[PDB]
Amino acid sequence: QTIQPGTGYNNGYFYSYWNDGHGGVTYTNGPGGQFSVNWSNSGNFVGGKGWQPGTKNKVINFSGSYNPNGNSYLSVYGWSRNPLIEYYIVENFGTYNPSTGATKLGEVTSDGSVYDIYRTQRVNQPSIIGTATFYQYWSVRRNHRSSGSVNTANHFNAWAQQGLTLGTMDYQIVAVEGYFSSGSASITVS
Repeated sequence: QTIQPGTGYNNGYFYSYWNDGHGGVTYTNGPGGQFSVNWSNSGNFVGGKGWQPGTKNKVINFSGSYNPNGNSYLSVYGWSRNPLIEYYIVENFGTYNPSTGATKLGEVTSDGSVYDIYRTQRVNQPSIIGTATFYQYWSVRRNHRSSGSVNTANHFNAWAQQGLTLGTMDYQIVAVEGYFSSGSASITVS
């Protein structure tokens, strides 16, 4: 069903929906691991389905339609504790590459494409544990797609070889993030 920002379990999958309060976004929990997002002249928002907690070797499958009309990303998104890390495995994006201004650490080949690895530090920003300072890890896919399989282990191993030491995995979802744009998406996670 269409819901206001929140988290929980729907049809077997953990979901998380958040928005800055700007308005213009509609999130709907669908059957199985499906969710739909329709936005128009939105603010910043993040919504998706997955697991709570996630694992370090989960192979995530996603399929559906992703039609951004501006700044938006489609990716495997999650958090880690001890160390506190916010991560993104970007599969597709709109008009803005989220790695812009980040520091490139290397590259990794996974699931039919090379990904560029980056890292950034967020100081005194909100997190799953409150206002904190943490690193943000990125894996940006060169060949964009809206359907496929993501072997998370390949990314975590690549990040580890670069100095990342993931600790306790918190939530892990396939999410659509929008940033003051418009668009629509219907993704099914499994």
